[PDB]
Amino acid sequence: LEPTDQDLDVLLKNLGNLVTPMALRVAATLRLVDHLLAGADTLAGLADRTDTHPQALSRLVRHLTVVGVLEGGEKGRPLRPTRLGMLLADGHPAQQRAWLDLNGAVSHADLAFTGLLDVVRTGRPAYAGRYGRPFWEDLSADVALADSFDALMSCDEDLAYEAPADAYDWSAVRHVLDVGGGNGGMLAAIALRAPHLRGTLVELAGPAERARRRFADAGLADRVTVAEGDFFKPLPVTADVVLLSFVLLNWSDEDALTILRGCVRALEPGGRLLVLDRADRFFSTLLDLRMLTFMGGRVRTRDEVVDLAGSAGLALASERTSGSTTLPFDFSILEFTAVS
Ligand SMILES: Nc1ncnc2c1ncn2[C@@H]1O[C@H](CSCC[C@H](N)C(=O)O)[C@@H](O)[C@H]1O
Repeated sequence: LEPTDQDLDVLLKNLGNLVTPMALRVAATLRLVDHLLAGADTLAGLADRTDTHPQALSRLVRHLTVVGVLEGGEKGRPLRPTRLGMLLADGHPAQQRAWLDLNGAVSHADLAFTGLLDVVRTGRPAYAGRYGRPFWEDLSADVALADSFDALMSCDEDLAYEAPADAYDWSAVRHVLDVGGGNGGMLAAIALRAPHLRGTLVELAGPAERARRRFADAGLADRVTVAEGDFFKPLPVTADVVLLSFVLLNWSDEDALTILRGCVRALEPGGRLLVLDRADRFFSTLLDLRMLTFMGGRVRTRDEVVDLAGSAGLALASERTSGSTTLPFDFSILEFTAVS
């Protein structure tokens, strides 16, 4: 097979092109598109507004112009965003400015892709090697990263947990242990549907503080408590339901297995462990590699999660997938009992 001239062009400009995506990141971070729409239309205007090196900005703008993000500045026209480039305006619903924003979590973590060689060699995440602590520990301690990460997730939205909370009968459940519950979305939606239910959420310090507030706002502090803990350590209480809501997919087979054994150990006799989790080919492989490189996890099919659960000492007892309007993906509750 013989590479065409069009093949080499696509590899240089697109697939092998590391330079342009960093230019787009820098344009988002500097709010370049917003500053042009706000009246700026000369390189030195823009440089003035962004506290950047005029000459170096010119050179970044040159490149953004070639690649179709900006137009103008004919060297006499006014510098301006293209149709494409308006994706980096602040209010655009696709939020691409925030995705690419280097202050934000996703773009900041994307930089770790420079260590992808190591990630393919060892199967370990690159995030720590670049920033000094692993991804969730980093987010826990730095609120701007955690809130920028959350804002981009559809799970952050108001009614995001209503559907999964509706797909499961909570009426006889006494105590939910919500392992890695984040800011408490699922548990709050559970507690509201089941007034006698008690909850314990286990989190790092960052999300724990945000859950304390969600549970107070919701009139739930009396029966839903927040404990700072490490779900690699033994869990601080037992429960007739243990809940892992969008947690497993962040962890390697190895890690996800030590978490699950930790949950089984906390599971009261006869109790249930619930895992809530879950052109087109491109976006899943993109997410998959981010998941791998950011934190060492992966999107795991139903069967995979079931054998994984199997080696932690759990048998499947029911599955149930469904859609919501609000979630761009379908969700899925797997329900396990202890085999012993
Ligand atoms: N060692 C650890 N101990 C407790 N929580 C941890 C942890 N490592 C990561 N986490 C937490 O795991 C969560 C995963 S994402 C939030 C999941 C939440 N249950 C939801 O429904 O969306 C993060 O909030 C992160 O703080």
